[PDB]
Amino acid sequence: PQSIDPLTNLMYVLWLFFVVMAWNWNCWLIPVRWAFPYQTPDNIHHWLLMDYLCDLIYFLDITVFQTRLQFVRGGDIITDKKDMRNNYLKSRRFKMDLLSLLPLVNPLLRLPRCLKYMAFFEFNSRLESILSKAYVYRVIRTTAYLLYSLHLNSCLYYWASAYNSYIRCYYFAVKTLITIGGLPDPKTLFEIVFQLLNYFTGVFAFSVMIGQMRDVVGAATAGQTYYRSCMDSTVKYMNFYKIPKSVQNRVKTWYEYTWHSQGMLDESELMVQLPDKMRLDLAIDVNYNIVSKVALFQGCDRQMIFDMLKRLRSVVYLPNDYVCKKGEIGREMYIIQAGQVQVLGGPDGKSVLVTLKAGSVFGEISLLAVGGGNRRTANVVAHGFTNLFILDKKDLNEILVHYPESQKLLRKKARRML
Amino acid sequence: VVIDPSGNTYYNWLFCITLPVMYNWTMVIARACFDELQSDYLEYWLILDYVSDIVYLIDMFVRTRTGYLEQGLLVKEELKLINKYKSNLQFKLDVLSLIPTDLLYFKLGWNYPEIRLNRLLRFSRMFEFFQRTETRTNYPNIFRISNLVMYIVIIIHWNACVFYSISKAIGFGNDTWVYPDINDPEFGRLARKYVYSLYWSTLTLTTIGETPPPVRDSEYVFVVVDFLIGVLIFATIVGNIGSMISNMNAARAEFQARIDAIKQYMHFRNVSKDMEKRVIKWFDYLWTNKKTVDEKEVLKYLPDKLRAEIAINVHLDTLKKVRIFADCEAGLLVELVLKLQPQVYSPGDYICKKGDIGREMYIIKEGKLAVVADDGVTQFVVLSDGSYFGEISILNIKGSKAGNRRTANIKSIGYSDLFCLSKDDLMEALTEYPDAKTMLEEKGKQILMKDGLL
Amino acid sequence: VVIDPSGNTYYNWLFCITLPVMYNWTMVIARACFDELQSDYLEYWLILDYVSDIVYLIDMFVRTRTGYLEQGLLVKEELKLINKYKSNLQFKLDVLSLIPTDLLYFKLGWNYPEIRLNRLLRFSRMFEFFQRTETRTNYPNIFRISNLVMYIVIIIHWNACVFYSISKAIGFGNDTWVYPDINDPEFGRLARKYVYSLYWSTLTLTTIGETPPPVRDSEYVFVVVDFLIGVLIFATIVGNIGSMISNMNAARAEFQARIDAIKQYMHFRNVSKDMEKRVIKWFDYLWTNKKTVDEKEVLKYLPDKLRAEIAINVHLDTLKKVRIFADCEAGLLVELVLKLQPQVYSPGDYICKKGDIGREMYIIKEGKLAVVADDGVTQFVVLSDGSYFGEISILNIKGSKAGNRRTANIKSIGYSDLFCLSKDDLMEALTEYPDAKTMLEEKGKQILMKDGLL
Amino acid sequence: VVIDPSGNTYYNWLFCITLPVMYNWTMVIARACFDELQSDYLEYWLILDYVSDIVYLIDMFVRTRTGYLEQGLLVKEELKLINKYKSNLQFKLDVLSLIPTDLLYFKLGWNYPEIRLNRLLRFSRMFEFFQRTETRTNYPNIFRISNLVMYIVIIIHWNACVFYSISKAIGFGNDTWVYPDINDPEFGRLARKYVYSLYWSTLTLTTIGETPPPVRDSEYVFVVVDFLIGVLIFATIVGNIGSMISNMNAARAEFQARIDAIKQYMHFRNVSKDMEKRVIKWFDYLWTNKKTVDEKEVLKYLPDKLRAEIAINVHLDTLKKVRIFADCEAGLLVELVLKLQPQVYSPGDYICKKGDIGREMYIIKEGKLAVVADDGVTQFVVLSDGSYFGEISILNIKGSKAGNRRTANIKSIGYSDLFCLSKDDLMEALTEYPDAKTMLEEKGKQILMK
Ligand SMILES: COc1ccc([C@H]2Sc3ccccc3N(CCN(C)C)C(=O)[C@H]2OC(C)=O)cc1
Ligand SMILES: Nc1nc2c(ncn2[C@@H]2O[C@@H]3COP(=O)(O)O[C@H]3[C@H]2O)c(=O)[nH]1
Ligand SMILES: Nc1nc2c(ncn2[C@@H]2O[C@@H]3COP(=O)(O)O[C@H]3[C@H]2O)c(=O)[nH]1
Ligand SMILES: Nc1nc2c(ncn2[C@@H]2O[C@@H]3COP(=O)(O)O[C@H]3[C@H]2O)c(=O)[nH]1
Ligand SMILES: Nc1nc2c(ncn2[C@@H]2O[C@@H]3COP(=O)(O)O[C@H]3[C@H]2O)c(=O)[nH]1
Repeated sequence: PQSIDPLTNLMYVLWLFFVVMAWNWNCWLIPVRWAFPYQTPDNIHHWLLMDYLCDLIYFLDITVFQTRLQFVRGGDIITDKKDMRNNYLKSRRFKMDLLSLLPLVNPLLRLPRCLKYMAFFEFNSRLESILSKAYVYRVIRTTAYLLYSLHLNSCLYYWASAYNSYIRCYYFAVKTLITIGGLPDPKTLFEIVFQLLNYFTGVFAFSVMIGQMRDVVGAATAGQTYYRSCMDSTVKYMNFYKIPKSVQNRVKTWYEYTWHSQGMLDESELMVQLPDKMRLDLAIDVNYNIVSKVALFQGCDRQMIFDMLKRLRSVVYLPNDYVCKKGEIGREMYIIQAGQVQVLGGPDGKSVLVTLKAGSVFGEISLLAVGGGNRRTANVVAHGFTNLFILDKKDLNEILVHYPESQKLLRKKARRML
Repeated sequence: VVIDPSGNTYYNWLFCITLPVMYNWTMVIARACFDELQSDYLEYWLILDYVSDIVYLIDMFVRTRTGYLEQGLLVKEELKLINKYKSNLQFKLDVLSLIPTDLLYFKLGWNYPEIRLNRLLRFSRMFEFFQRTETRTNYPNIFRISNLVMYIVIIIHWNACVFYSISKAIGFGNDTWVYPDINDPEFGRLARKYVYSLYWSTLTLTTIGETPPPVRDSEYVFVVVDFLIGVLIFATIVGNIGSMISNMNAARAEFQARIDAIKQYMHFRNVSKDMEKRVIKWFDYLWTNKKTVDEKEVLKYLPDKLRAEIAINVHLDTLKKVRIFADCEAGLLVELVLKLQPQVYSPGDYICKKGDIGREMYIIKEGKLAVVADDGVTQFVVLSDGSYFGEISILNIKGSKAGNRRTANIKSIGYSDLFCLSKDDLMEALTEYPDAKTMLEEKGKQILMKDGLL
Repeated sequence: VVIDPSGNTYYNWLFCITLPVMYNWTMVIARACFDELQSDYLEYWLILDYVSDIVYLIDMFVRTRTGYLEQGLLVKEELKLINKYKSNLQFKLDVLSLIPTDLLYFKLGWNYPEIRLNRLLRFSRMFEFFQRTETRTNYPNIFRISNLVMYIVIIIHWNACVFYSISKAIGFGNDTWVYPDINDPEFGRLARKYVYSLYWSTLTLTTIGETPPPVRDSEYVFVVVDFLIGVLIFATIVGNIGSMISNMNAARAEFQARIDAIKQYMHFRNVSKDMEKRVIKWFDYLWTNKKTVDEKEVLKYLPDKLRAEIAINVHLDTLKKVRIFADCEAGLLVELVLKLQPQVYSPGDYICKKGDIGREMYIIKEGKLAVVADDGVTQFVVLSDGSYFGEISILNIKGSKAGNRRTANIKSIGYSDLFCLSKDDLMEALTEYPDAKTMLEEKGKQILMKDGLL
Repeated sequence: VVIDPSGNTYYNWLFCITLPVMYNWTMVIARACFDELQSDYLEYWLILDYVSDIVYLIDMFVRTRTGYLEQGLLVKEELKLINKYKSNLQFKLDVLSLIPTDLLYFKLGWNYPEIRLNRLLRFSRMFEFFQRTETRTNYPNIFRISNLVMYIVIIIHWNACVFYSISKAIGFGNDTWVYPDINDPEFGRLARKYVYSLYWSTLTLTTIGETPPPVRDSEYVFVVVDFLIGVLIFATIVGNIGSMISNMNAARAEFQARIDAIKQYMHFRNVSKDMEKRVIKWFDYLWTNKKTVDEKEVLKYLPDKLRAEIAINVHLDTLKKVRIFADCEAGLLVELVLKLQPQVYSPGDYICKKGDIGREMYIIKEGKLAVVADDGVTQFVVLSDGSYFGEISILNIKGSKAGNRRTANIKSIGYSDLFCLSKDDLMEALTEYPDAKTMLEEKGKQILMK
């Protein structure tokens, strides 16, 4: 990669994870070396070797990774070194990267090495975008923050103790996270100010833990709560008006099938939050092939097809549900997106004259009637649950007034057929 | 024979397999750690483990029997169901739960129940049952509290078992932190063992609780691990309960936000005090009778067939009693009944006055109305549920002496919940039935000629 | 004679029945567990119990006498109300609560006042009163937190009584965990007994590990169960307070989110800093003067009749002041009131200029306008409250000069709230009034030739 | 002169009146409970309380001089301001707060500071200052945390003073719960008394009683009440911090919720993988460059006047560059500015193809568009910021080879944000102007030959 893009091509995410591990080393292993005596002369070379490895990772990220990042200027992707280097230099990220490698035996000289926190936030955003159920990683990240707060408290307690032995100070830090009693009693105003500050910081960490857990629970169960509230409102409405249990059970069964299959309970309310180009290109990659397969819409303008694609509403039909009865008015074009549909024949119905699978279109001739001319010539039932994309005749009428040539051609088709 | 997942037999089997899964999850580690629990009740544990294994095999059989939906249709072919079950990770977990690992009792002694921990791999069936009955139960919050309580009980019990195991490994009575000597007359009892370990794990999963401090580094590491595990678990529990309280108070908060917004608007726009008393009384009526949400936002996700079915089952007997809609096609009745939108009128409200536009037909679903004079003191005739008016105002009748005008004053005697059908809604519903359009025109013609309004 | 459940008398009786219900729910278990509390004040407790039973009988009489909304009307038939009450779970709960168990004293002595625990079964009255209080008080959050605090106090009192009863069953002074020996002069006092039980219960529910450690298995079991109860209590308090805090600043958080969206839009679109300052000052004015509500969004939560009657109470008095609308149909004026759209203008803002399109007329409710020249600093006249302009620019007068064009420069001296009646809305409301339309055209043109135009 | 409540000087005076109010709400109770504190610095407290009452009186004068937006204007008549102040409960509170209770010092002695507890009735002014700070600072969450911490410290200090008062009423050294004997030189120091009381209060409220146990019944009652106060304090802190977390990440939660919804929609509808990656890439670009919420959604909360001034500032400078709209009247120009609506386009999206009907004119503001014919990779010409296309098709030119039809394919190499103006929105805006409609038709007609 002569110029890596920060969004995709997850090798950059792997390198940024390595930078995050280096920054986590510079965050965690610095106070435990400042307070606790694991920076002995016997193993000083290991600490210096790993610290210099982290510094090399920092310098490598500054030089050969952050410089060759594709960047958008005026909305255009820009992928040349002479502009990427200047764009990186102008950013605050390079300022923090330079400040995080200022060289100043004391590990507090490596205190600015923890100042590369923008790389951690970028890696957090990328790991959130990569994997579904990102609330698990949010829980892990908040837990890591609380462990780091307890680690800093443990190092501070060990440093103040002189004025394993690490897990003991950690136990004292967790025990005094929301408790001030474990700490020794204050005889001055200054000491009670720091004791109150310690208590408040620990309670802030604990309440961030609790609030992030509440946030994760609410976000992970927001859709379930919304679906349950909608179902309970519908059930309360049907119970208020004394709806019999057959229609209530049909409405319920529709609710569980729509929630388990679609997972949103309304696809149309999601589309209106998308850009119109998103809506159009999503309607193309779902129904354009099926709509363009029919011979009634062949030879028509592509924009008329595109406009009918936006107005195609997805409706779920329960098992053994009459999509259109014999003699019922015809004003819709049913496109079987999924499921089995049965056109019935024989004596008194109940015999499948023909069955149609997903991707077939029937009832389009009902789109061309004027003044309710078309009647459904055969009984049609839904074999099992089926998702049909439906276009109303009125919706076609609103579409056709914007395309006079297409409307005239479709009216010629209507005159030729019927 | 195929058991559908959305039925009740699948629910009963989910409970009947959850009971051995719960027994395993709460007793395998208990018998593994507390040796007297395993040893003293050996025969009972053997019988219960054999029962759990039999129910595990029957659940594996049910997994083959249960039918997934393919193209919205339930699969009843045996080979397809078996392949769908075996392709998933659940089959691997089920077959790993049923290794013949009870034969290690001969090779490890009767005091090693940790060999049966593979039966814990049926946790997914327990979670499936819990999430199925969370939606099924009438009280979701109460059962969610029950699940949270059961989860913390299981976690506290597991920490108690691990604490007893660590005290066994370190040595009983070796430190003031471990469980005391089991040669004591009062501390050697198995009931005292488990219950004191449960109390210790209760004190240790919360940092606030005071326990004898750890002595050596292993105890400190274990106590820190319990501290952070309890932080995670109890933060999750408090977040769950806070989310429940937010959910149960969300409707009240939305209603109170609407009420306060309307109060702020009336104070801002200097609305007269009697009118704001009327508005607040209306809102108290709405909250008292639990009518805060309108049916437009209730039946908004339902399909046209289901909204139509509810509309028939509410208004067909009322709408077919109308003279004009008597000899009408049922399809027009279905199309028209979807457009009946409700309006609720306070007592003393004038639905329509003489001199107003007739563009809506009002059907009294619930409530009593009255035809009153201009002063409104006297009542001409009372109307109850099942009645209708405005039938000729919406009908475009040419040459009417009193066209598009209310010929009487309608006053709401009480809180009347009545459904209006707009004139434009009916004319847009009549673009599909021109024969019914001229039929209704003829009906209005004879109605107006009966009363001489032409 | 009937009592309205939405009236203030019903709320007063809800308080008057909540007092004996609260008295029972606390003092029955208090006397049951503290025997010295029941024995010493037996003369007072019998009188208070008889008073509570009398209020229970009167509550039964009121619940027979209270009415419900059948067909929107309060039922005034005594037999119908009695059969409605009897065919309810509340009647069963009340009759179970009012079974005379005070005769059981004669079987068990005066030392057993838990025989009247059935009087606790009137909890529904207490819950209804505390649910009907928050919906009528001006401090919903303060009453909610006080109600939660009182519920926690009741649970702490109950757990204190349970702890004292457990200590009594085990024996006072047997070990450290229980209440100490009651033969002690200091700890044997009844007030000391209750307050140390309350202190122990608060240390057992609100926190953990600060009580004396348990000794026997039942005590550890009680401590673990109380820990579960207390962590549920703590999570309930945290969730209620968090929902309350989120609800108090829900409007502030939403307004700040809208401000931040506006600010990032103007940062991304790179508008002038003067426009940025004007937008920030506008939002500061909007928040400071309690104007943050969106009028359409607030009024869409009202019924059509109620929203129309709000608008009539707001706009009809000033729309009659309009010269062309001074003598018009009441329905026309009401419909034109319903079509009025609010706008708010900053000081120094130009509503219209000489040459702009005269599409809508403006009716001033709050604020003062200025008619200015081309420079904009010279003052011709000032339009005060209730004034109107552009009333002829929305009328399609044939052949008149300056058609749909503004003939003056209008600016806002301060903040002005103006409701604008558009030409399109006027034509839409006038499509059912041809005579009023042509009479409005007649009045407008007669105004025009009066001033020398057309 | 009338001071504007929205101005910075009103905030400055709010701070300078909050300082004596915060002084009275914290120090008066400490003087009342710690009698040694009152006796030691009586000379300091006399002048300090006198100047606090002076600032209270000046605040009352400012309340008579502060303006309110009557009828959309800041009224400056002094009589109306005085009547508005006196008709409010704030005047009653300020009068009760300025009762000269310091004149009662000659009767009950100098060891009773609790008589001037009426000075706490100016708490509404301090709360007003804090609620104005919450809507003014650039760190609302940090200020909310600091305000909550200050409230908790104030409650802790008040409870410490109440504990010292209870110890004084019972008697110092009477038992192990109360403050020890003040005759002890180590425990007789004023600083040591206040610090030990403060630490006892912190232990009792925050840790729910790590303090030595109560001995008397009143001590048990006080400790139980403090336990309830402390659990309410802890729940208030946790709930406030959770609400702060929700308020900070509500936008991210909504964006991730819509990403999850569209991902579930694409996975359920069998949307092709390339389209799915394009959608996620598009939403990541929207979140990264801070253009998430739609322009209509963002600006729909604004009034029509201020939104019009915003739109004119953004789009009118690029609209006069249009050949047909260069020499038109200003009213039609601003109407077309308000009528045009944004459209975002990902790379590889064709805005319009050849043979398509020209329903709307597109003007590019932030984009690098190209014109391609048939093949789609020809790149005949590249249009950068400030350009436009489709103006020929929207105009109903009398005689055209491609009647209301596009002439070439349009592609976007990168992400482009460009504003569309429909033909219907142009026709409705051109009904009010006959002369400008004729001028536009004539000017558009005379450009089709080249
Ligand atoms: C840091 O590790 C900790 C892990 C668990 C806790 C428990 S202890 C407890 C026990 C009973 C009732 C209430 C509590 N309290 C409040 C105690 N005081 C602060 C008022 C908590 O906070 C509990 O936590 C939860 C999230 O419910 C504490 C600390
Ligand atoms: N009558 C009939 N309809 C069929 C058959 N196969 C498919 N269909 C479709 O079923 C539809 C039922 O409604 P329509 O009569 O409008 O149109 C019909 C056709 O689109 C068939 O064999 N007979
Ligand atoms: N004028 C009149 N209307 C009545 C009477 N009884 C019922 N109504 C209905 O009240 C309705 C009011 O509106 P319309 O004038 O449209 O139609 C009226 C009739 O449908 C009556 O006795 N006189
Ligand atoms: N030019 C002018 N207009 C006034 C005066 N007083 C009121 N107006 C109104 O200001 C209005 C501005 O819009 P119009 O031109 O439609 O109509 C104008 C008049 O109705 C005045 O003294 N001079
Ligand atoms: N035909 C053509 N149009 C171009 C070219 N470059 C830019 N355009 C513009 O792209 C526009 C697309 O819509 P129109 O056909 O209305 O008008 C077209 C031209 O204004 C080009 O090279 N050939």
